[PDB]
Amino acid sequence: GVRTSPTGEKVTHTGQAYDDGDYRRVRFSDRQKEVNENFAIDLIAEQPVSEVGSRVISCDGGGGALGHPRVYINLDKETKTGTCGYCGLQFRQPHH
Amino acid sequence: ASKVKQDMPPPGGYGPIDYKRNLPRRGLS
Amino acid sequence: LHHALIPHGKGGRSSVSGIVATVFGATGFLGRYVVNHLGRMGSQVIVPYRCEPYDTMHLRPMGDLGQIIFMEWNGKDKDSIRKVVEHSNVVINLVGREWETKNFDFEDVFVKIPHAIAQVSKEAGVEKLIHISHLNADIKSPSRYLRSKAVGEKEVRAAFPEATIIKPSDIFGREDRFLNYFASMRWFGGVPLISLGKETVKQPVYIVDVSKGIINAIKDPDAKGKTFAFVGPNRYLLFDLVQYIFAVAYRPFLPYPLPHFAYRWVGRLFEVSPFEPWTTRDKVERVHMSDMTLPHLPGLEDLGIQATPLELKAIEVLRRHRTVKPAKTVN
Amino acid sequence: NLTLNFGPGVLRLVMELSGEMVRKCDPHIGLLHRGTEKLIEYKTYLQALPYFDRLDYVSMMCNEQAYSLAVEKLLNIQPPPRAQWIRVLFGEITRLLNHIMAVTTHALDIGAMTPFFWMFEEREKMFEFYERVSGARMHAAYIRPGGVHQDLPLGLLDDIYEFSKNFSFRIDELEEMLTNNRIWRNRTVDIGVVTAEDALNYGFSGVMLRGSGIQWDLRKTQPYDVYDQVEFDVPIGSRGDCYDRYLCRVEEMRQSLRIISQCLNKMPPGEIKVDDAKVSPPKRAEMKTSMESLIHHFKLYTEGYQVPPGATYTAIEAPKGEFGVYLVSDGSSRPYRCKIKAPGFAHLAGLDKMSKGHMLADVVAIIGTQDIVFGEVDR
Amino acid sequence: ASATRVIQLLRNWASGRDLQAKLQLRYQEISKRTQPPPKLPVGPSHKLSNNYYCTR
Amino acid sequence: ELVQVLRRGLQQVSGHGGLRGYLRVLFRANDVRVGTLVGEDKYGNKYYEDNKQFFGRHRWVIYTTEMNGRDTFWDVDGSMVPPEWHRWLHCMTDDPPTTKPPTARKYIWTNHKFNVSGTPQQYVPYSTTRKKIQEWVPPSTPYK
Amino acid sequence: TRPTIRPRNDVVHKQLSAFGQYVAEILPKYVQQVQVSCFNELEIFIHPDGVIPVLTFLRDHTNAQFKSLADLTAVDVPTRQNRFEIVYNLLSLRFNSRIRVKTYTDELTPIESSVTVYKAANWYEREIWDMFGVFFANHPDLRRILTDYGFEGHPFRKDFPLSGYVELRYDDEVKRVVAEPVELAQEFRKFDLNSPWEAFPAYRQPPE
Amino acid sequence: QLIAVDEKLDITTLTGVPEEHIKTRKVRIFVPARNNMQSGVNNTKKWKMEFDTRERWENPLMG
Amino acid sequence: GTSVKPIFSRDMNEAKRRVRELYRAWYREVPNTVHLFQLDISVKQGRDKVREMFMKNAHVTDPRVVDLLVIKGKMELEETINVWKQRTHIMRFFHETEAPRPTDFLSKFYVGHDP
Amino acid sequence: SRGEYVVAKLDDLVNWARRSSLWPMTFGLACCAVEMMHMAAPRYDMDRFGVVFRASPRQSDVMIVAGTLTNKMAPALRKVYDQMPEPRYVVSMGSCANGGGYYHYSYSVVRGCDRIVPVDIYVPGCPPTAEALLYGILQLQRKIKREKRLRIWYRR
Amino acid sequence: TYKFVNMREPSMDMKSVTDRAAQTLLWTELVRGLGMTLSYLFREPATINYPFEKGPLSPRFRGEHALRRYPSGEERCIACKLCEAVCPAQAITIEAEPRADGSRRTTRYDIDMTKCIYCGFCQEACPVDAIVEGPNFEFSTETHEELLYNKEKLLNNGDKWEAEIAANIQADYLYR
Ligand SMILES: CCCCCCCCCCCCCCCCC[C@@H](O)O[C@H](CO[C@H](O)CCCCCCCCCCCCCCC)COP(=O)(O)OCC[N+](C)(C)C
Ligand SMILES: NC(=O)C1=CN([C@@H]2O[C@H](COP(=O)(O)OP(=O)(O)OC[C@H]3O[C@@H](n4cnc5c(N)ncnc54)[C@H](OP(=O)(O)O)[C@@H]3O)[C@@H](O)[C@H]2O)C=CC1
Ligand code: SF4
Ligand code: SF4
Ligand code: SF4
Ligand SMILES: [Zn+2]
Repeated sequence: GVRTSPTGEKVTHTGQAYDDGDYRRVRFSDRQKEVNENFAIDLIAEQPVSEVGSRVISCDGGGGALGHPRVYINLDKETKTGTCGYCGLQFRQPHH
Repeated sequence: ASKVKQDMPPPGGYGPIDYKRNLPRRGLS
Repeated sequence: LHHALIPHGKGGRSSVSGIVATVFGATGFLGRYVVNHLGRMGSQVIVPYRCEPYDTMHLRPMGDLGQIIFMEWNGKDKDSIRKVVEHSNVVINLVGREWETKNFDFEDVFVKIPHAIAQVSKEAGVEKLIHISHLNADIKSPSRYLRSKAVGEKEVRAAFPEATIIKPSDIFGREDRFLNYFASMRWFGGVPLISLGKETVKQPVYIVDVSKGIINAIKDPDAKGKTFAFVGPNRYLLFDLVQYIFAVAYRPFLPYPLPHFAYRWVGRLFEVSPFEPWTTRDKVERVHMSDMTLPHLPGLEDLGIQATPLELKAIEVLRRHRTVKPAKTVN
Repeated sequence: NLTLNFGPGVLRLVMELSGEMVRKCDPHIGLLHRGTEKLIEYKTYLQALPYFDRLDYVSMMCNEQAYSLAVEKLLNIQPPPRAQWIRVLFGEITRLLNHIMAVTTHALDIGAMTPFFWMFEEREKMFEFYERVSGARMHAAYIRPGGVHQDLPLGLLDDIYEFSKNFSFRIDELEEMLTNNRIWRNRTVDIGVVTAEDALNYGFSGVMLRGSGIQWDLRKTQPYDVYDQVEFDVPIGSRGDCYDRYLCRVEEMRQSLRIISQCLNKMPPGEIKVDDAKVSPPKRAEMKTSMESLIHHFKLYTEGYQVPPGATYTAIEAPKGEFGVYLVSDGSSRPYRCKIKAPGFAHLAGLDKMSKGHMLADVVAIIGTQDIVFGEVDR
Repeated sequence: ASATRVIQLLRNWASGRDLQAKLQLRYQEISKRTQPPPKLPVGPSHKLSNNYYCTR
Repeated sequence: ELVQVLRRGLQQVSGHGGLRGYLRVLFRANDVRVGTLVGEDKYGNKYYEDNKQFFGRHRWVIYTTEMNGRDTFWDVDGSMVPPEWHRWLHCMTDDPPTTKPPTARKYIWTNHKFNVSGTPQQYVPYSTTRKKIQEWVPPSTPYK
Repeated sequence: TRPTIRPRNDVVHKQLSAFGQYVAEILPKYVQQVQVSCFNELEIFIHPDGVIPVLTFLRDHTNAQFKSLADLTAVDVPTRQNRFEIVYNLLSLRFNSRIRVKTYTDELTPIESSVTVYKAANWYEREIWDMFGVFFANHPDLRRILTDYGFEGHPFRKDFPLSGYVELRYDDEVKRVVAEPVELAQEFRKFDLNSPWEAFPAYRQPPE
Repeated sequence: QLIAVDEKLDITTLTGVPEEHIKTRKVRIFVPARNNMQSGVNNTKKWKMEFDTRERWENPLMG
Repeated sequence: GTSVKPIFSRDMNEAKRRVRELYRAWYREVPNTVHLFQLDISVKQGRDKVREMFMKNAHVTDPRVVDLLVIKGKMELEETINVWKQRTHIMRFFHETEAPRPTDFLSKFYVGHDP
Repeated sequence: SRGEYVVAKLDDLVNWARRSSLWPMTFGLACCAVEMMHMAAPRYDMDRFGVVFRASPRQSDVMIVAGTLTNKMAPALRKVYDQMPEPRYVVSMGSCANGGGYYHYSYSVVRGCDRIVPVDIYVPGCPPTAEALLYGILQLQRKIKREKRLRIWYRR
Repeated sequence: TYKFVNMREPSMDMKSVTDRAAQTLLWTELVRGLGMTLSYLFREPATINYPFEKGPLSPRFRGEHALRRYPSGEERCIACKLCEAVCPAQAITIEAEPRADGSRRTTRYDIDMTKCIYCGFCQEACPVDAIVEGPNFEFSTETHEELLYNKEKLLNNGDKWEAEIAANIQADYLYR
C-alpha cells in the first residue's frame, strides 16, 4: 500500500517522508530509497473473520511451535470481533 | 507414543581409532 | 532556520553545524582543506566530481558516517549543477586550472563555469555563495588567467549579488604549486628569474589561513556582498624568497638573469606536452608579476584570523625536498 | 651494542644486541588491548559469554568452558552428564585445532610452509564440525553456563568418527616432514632452555612446564566435567627446549585423538542443559505453551539470572596452558569483576629470560614455542 | 579417488604409506545432509508431582 | 591407464556440445567437468551434480550470461543464486527445489536480485520515524 | 540434593579450614581474617605490611610450598576508605591445592612489589599500575603495559567512563593521527536491570 | 615512618579527568526512589552518585 | 594524627627537589626530542609546553601526590627518550586540530547549553 | 573516434592486468586473520586467483584490515598505508574493523578503520567466512574493472 | 599416567654408528621428506571451484539478518524489544507505537551490522520468530553506510530469503 509524497518520494509503511525543505533528501539523489512494498496492515486487513461457535477460542498463529505463544480470546462482545494480540487474525461468533 | 531419537553412537560402539605414531623404517644398512 | 539545520553538539565529528555545503573543485589542493574543516565540525558536504572516484577517495574519512556525499558532474551541463546544489544552503566555488586543455580554456574554467554555478545556485535558493578569484585579477592584466578571473568576478557578482568574493595571493602549503614549483627547479640546476628575481614582490599566504577564512566567511553573517583579499603578513622580493626556499631545502642556489622573451619561449615548450606542464607562458608571466596592494579591501584579520608567516611552515612544506636565516621583508 | 625496534600476530619487540647475540628483549604489548574486562562489567553473564570466544581466538571452545565452569560454581548448579561429555569432546577437538595452529605456524615461521596447508585442510573440517553444532565456524558461543545451547544434529557423531580415524596419518605426515629433519632439530634443539624451578617461579603453565619434566596437568590433577572418566597419557619432556615442547604438542594431539574416541563411544543420552528454568532458558515449545516458561524466558533474556555474591578463581587445562577466570559477583545479574588469566601473559613475560644468549633468529623460534596469541595476552 | 593405479603405486612408494585406506578427501561415507526429525528427551525436573522447586 | 584418461578427456570435450561449448565452459568457469543436469533456473542458471567427486565438488552451478540487467558472461558472483538453489548448492539440504519446491507466499519476491552495492539501486540508510517536537506556527495576520 | 545441584565436598572443606587456621596461627602479625567458601576456596585477608613475609612463607614452608603464582590483580570498590583490594592466587603442586591472599590499599599508599618472591608478578603489578593506578615500591621497572603511550587515567577504575575521554582519527591538514574529545554518533544505552524483590535471603544485610 | 601531614585529600591531578569535567559537573548523591510500578523495595537500599544530564541530539543519519 | 606512609619524600622540600630534577631532565631533553621526531615546533615553544604542563599542577600541597606526579612525569620522559612514542603522541600536547573554545558567557550561551 | 576508442582498449588492458594480480599485505590484528589464513588454505586457494600470499608492503596492491584496530595501533597502520605504491586499495574485514564491533564502546578502540584510511570494500561478519572474504575480493576485482582512468584523462 | 617424548639413548655399537654416519653424509631423512612432498604432489587437491562450487553449510548457520512475517503477510514482530535487550553489542535500535488499527508494531527497527557480532542471541530471544539470521553471507559493500540496516531493508531481506529461511527453520526447530 505504498503511496507517494507530494515531493515525489514513496511513503513507507511507517509514514515517513522528508518534507520539501529537508536537506537530507540529497542522500537519495543518483540512488534510491529503500521502501517495502508489502504493507502488513493492509495484508492483515484482507484476512476474513473466522466463524466459530465457541465463547473462547485459542490462537497460536498457525504452524504449532513455529507460531506465537498460544493465547485465548473471548468473543462475548457482539459489537466487535476478537483480535489476536500477536497475529491480528479476527474471530467472531455466528450472530443470527 | 514415539520414542526418543537423538544423536547416539551405534550399537556396539565405533571401530577402533589409531593414534600411535607410525614412522616405518624403509630398510637399508 | 529549518529545525534539521539547527546546530547541535559540541562542534565535533558527530555534531551538527547546520551547514550544507556544495564544494565545487573539492578534489584539488584547497578543496581538501576546505572539506576537512567543514567535516571536522559536523557539516554535510556534497562533493561534485568529474574525475575517477579513486582520486576522491582521500576525502572519505574527513566526515562522519553519511556526512560526505559524492556526486558526478561536469561544467558543461546545468542539470548536473542543479542536482548537486538542490539541497545546499552554502555553495563554494573552487574550480580552477593553471593551464589550458584542449577541452577547457581559461574562459570556460574561470568565466562560464562560475557564471553557471552562480546562476543555478540563485535559482535553487542557495543562501550563501563563496567564489574564489585572484588578488591580481584585472581586465588589463597581460595574462589571460588574471583577465578571465576579473571577468569571472563580474559575472559571479551579476548572477549572485550577495556572493562573497575571496582573492588569495599565491597560496603556499604542502601540496601547493608555489613552494614546490620554486623548489622543483633543482633538476634544471641554476634557477632562472626574469631580471634576477629582484623586481617582483610576492605576498604569499598559508593554505590553512585561506581555508579558515572561507569557513569564517560562511560563519560571518554580514559578509554577504563583500570582497576579501587574503594575503600573508610579509612581502618579499622574489630573489630573496627563492634564496630562502633553497636555503631551507639545503639545495645549492645558482640564480641567473634571463630575458623575458627567452623565458616565454621556454614556457611555450612545456605547454605542448599532454601531461601537466611544469611551467607555461601564463605561469612565468604570473610569477614575474608583482602582487597588488588593496588596503581598502577587508582582509583575513577582518575574519578573526592572524596570518601565519611563511617562516613557520616553510620547513613543513620543503622538508621532503632535502636529502635559519629568514629572508628580509619589504613593507 | 645496537638497538632495534621490530614493530608491527601483532607484536612490537625492542632488542639490544651485542653483535649476533641477543642481550635484551623487551616486548611492548597492548596493540590488541580492547578493554574486555571493563566491557564485561556492563553485560549480563550470558551477554559476557561471547567475549571469551574472542579472548584466545585459536581455541574458542575452551574459553567458553572455563567461563561456564566459573559461573556454574558461583551458581551452585551442575550441568547434565551429556552436556559434560559434549563439552569434553569439543574441548579435545578444540585442542587439536590449537595444536595444529601452533605447530604449523611455528614451522611456517621457521620456513617450513607445507604442513600449514596440509593440516589447515583438517582445520577446515573441524570448523565444519563447529558450524554444524552451533552455526558459526569459529566464534561459536556454544558452551553456556548451564550446559550447551543445542543438542548435536542426528549425523554429527558419525562424521566426527570418520574424521578422527584418518587424522593419525596426517600427524604421521607432519612428523615425517619435521621430527627427524636435521634442519628442524638444529633450529629447535637446545633453544630456549628453561629449568623447572625457573618455569615454576615465572608462572609458566601447560607444555611450558611439561617440557622441563614437571609432571602436572590440570585434567589429571584437578579434573573438571568428566575428565576423570577418560584415559590418556601426559607427554613429558626431558630437556626443556623447543624440540621437546614440539614433541609434547605432537604427542598431545595423538592423546586428544584417544580422548575423542572415548568420548564418542561413551556419549550418554539425556538433556543438554540444566533442568532449572531460572538459570537455563526453557524450550521454544514450552515458552510458547506455558506461562511459567514464557515468564522465565522473558526474564532470562532481559534481566538475566542473578548469581549469588562471591568470588571464585576457576582454571582449566587449556591448549595453551592454565586458563583462568577470577569472577566476582555482587549478587546481581551483571558480574562485578572479571579478571582473565592468560598463560601467554606469563610466557611472554618470560621471553626475556628465555632468549638470553641466543641468535636473533632464535627469538622467532622461542616466540613460536611459547604459543602466543595476542588477543588473550592483551584482553 | 579417481586416481590411476600407476599413480597410486608411485604416491604410495613415495610416502611409504598406503594412502587409499585413509584418504583426506570426503566421499559418500559421510552422513546425508537431510536427516530425520529428532525427539530430544526431557530432563529430570519434568515430573508432574513431588517436584517442588524449593527441593531443587 | 593413459588411454582411459585420454578417452575421458575427449568425452569431456564431446559432452559440452563440441569445441565451441568446451571453450565456452573452459573460459567461463575454468572447469571442463560434465555432470548430470539437476536443474534449470528461471534466470538461466544451470545446476549439475556428480556424486563421484569429493564433498564440495559434487554440486556446481553454471551461471547465466544475462541476469536482471547486466551482462554476466564474465562478471558472475555468488549472489546470483536464488534462495532455493542457494540452499541446495550449499548442502543445507539434499533435496533440490525441483523435487520439492519451497512454500509459496504472496509476499515472497517473484524476482531474485543480486548484490546491488556500487549501483544506483544500492541501499541508502535513513531514519524511519516521524518528527518528535512540533514547532509553533506564528500567525499570518499582523497584530496591530 | 538432586541432579541439578552442585555436589558438596566436606573433606576438602575441613582440610582447607584446618590449613587456614594453621597459617593464621603461624603468622598472627599479619593475618586479619581467614575464610573458606562453600565451593571450597580458601582466602586469607592480611595487612599490607605482610605481603612479602606471608607470600614468602606460602612459597617456602615445607607444609605449604605454594610455588606457582597463577594470577595477581586488583578490585576497585569506591565505597571503601581503602579503595583497592589486591588479590594473589597461588597454586601448590606438591599438595595439589590453591590459596588466595587478599590485602588492601588506597590511591596514594604504595604496596611492596613481590617480584623477589615470584618473577611472574613483574608484569602483573605493571598491569595493575596501568589499570588502577596502584604504585608498587621497588619494582624493577614500573610503567604502562596495556594502554596507549601518554594515556591519561586508569580505565579499570569504577569512575572511569566506559568510552574514555579521547578518541583517535586521522587529520589530513596535519597529516597524522590526532586525539579529540569523544563524541558518539549513538550513545551507549544504559540498562537498569536490577529487579526489586531480592533473590537470596541468605545474604540479607541488617537494616541498621 | 609516618609523615602525619594535615590536609584534605585531593587526587584530581592523578585521575586524568579533563579540566572541564571536574569543575563544571554537579554530581547528585541520593537513595533512588522506588519504582511506583512495583512494590519491591530491594532497589532502595544503597546510595547512588550520578552526574548532571548534558545535551543529547539526533544523528543526521539513522536518527 | 593523620599519619600516612610515604612514597618517596617525607616533606614538601624533598618533593620540590625531585620536581626540580625532573624539570631539568625535561628541559635538557626538549631539543633532542624536537630534532629526533622532526617536529615543526621550535625548541622555545616545546620548553614553554613543558613549563605549562608543570604549572598545571602548581597547586598541589601533598608530597605523596607530588612524587606520584613526578613518577608519572618520569615515565613520560622515559617514553619520549626511548622513542616509544611516535610523532602523534608528542604532538598531542598541543591540540592543533581542536577549534578553540571561547570562555566568555555570551559565546557559550550562543553555541549551546554547556556551561 | 580513434582517440576515444584507443583509450578504452588500453584502459581495459590495464584494468585486466591490475585485477588479475592483486598482491595483498594482510594486517592480522585479531581473530579475523585466522579466517584470512583459511582462505589461503587449500580449500579456497587464494593464490589460484592471482592473489599472492603474504605480499610485502612495498609491492602490495591492497590492504586487508582483519581485526580490531586499537588506538595504540592506528598510527602504525596509517604509516604502513602511506608507504604503499599509488595503485592501492583497502579492504575492511570483520565487524571490529568495519565499525568497532563488539568493542565499539571502548576507551582504547578505533570505531572503524575508515577513521584512519579510506576503505574500498566492507566485508561483514564476526568473523566473515573465508568464502565471504573471497566474495569481497572478487567484488573488489569487479570494482577495479569498472574504473576508467584513461577515459577521464582523455576527456579532461 | 605420563609418557616420555625424548628419553631414548642412541646405540653405540659400530653398526648403529655407521648407520648414523651414512644418514649424516648421504642425507637420508631429507630424501624421505622429499618423498613425502612428491607423494603429496600426485594426489588430488582439495580446492573447490568458487563461486561455481560452495563450501558446505548447516541449517543452523547464521548469516544476514531478516524480519519474517506470517503467511497472511503481516509481520511477526510485536515490538517486545527482547532482541534489543539481549544484544551483546547493542546493535539493535527499536522504536514502537500503536498502529492505525491498534496493533503493537515497530516504527523503527535498525541493526548496525558493523557492531553486530552475529551471535544469534536475538533470534533465540525472539518469542515469535520475527528476527532471524538467514543463510546469506555474501553481502559485502562498498560503503559503511549501506551496512546500517533499517526496518525496510530487513523486511526486504525477509521477503527475499523467506523460502530458504523457512526450510532451515523447519529443519532445525525440533532442536530448539
Ligand atoms: C608484442 C608487443 C607487446 C607490447 C606490450 C603488451 C603487453 C602484453 C598485453 C597482451 C596480453 C593480452 C590480455 C589478455 C586479456 C584477456 C582475458 C579475458 O579472458 O578476460 C575477460 C575479458 O574481459 C575484458 O574485456 C578483458 C580486457 C583486456 C584487454 C582486451 C584487449 C586489449 C589488447 C590491446 C593491446 C595493445 C597494446 C598497445 C601498447 C603497446 C574477462 O575475464 P575476467 O572478468 O577478468 O575473469 C572473471 C573470472 N571468471 C572467469 C572465473 C568468472
Ligand atoms: N596558489 C593557489 O593555489 C591559488 C588559487 N586560487 C584559486 O583557488 C581555487 C582553488 O585552487 P587549487 O586548489 O590550487 O586548484 P587545483 O588546480 O588544485 O584544483 C581545482 C579543482 O577544480 C577542478 N576543475 C578544474 N578544471 C575543471 C573543469 N574544466 N571542469 C570541472 N572541474 C574542474 C579540479 O578537479 P579535477 O581534479 O577533477 O580536475 C580541481 O579539483 C582555484 O580556482 C584558483 O583559481 C587563487 C589564488 C592562488
Ligand atoms: S570481527 Fe569478530 S571474529 Fe573478527 S576479530 Fe573482531 S570479534 Fe573476532
Ligand atoms: S546476532 Fe547478536 S550481536 Fe547481532 S543483532 Fe543479534 S543479538 Fe545483536
Ligand atoms: S524482533 Fe522479536 S524479539 Fe525483537 S522486538 Fe520484535 S518480536 Fe521482540
Ligand atoms: Zn494469533
